[PDB]
Amino acid sequence: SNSSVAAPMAFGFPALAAPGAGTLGISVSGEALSAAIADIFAALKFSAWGIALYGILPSEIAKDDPNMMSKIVTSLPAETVTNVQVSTLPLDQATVSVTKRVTDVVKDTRQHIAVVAGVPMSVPVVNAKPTRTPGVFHASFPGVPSLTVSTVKGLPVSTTLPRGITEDKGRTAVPAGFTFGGGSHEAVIRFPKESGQKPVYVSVTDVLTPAQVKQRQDEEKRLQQEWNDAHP
Repeated sequence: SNSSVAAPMAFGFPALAAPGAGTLGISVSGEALSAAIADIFAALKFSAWGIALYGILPSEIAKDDPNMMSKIVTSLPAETVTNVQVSTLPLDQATVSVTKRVTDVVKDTRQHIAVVAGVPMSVPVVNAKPTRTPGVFHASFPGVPSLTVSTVKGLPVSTTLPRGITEDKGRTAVPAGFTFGGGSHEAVIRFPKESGQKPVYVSVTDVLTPAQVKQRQDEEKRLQQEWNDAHP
């Protein structure tokens, strides 16, 4: 009974979106990344480090999503995550190098959305295709079979966090660990040249249940111990 497309969030602020017949629908406006978010990102300066941005409380998310169908979606202007001119990459290239990613991390037996950087990394790059509805483009990328993006430039944007997602305080970077991104799927989405729309980076994260978080936390601990023990 929700609409087919979510209202637009300011870039860097997450929305909860659920699929309608397998398709997630999101929207983006045309305001720049807020200085606040840009500053947390600038603080991230041979292993990846990350700064937690939002905490996830699955039991709180369940109050508005009892069947746990919603994903956490965060979007950024693509220039925020890469300096590559993506429109000029070869037609057959599936990925693009990035300087940072917004993806999930598990620490202290809790899931968070963090910005991570520090080592060479890429994400899939795909083309959004035009549809029969003005301003709505359709994309498909690894882990997200169907996503529509509505380019609603001019509309106001929201920074209000939905129940179950909280703002993490602090800008201190911590090692990213071993399983970062385990619950996320990201891509840089390119729009038709005729549209005039600049590419957008989208990160879609699964809301992990307490059982899933514990499993990942246990995996993180084990991989860390193995790494520790395998040093000279």
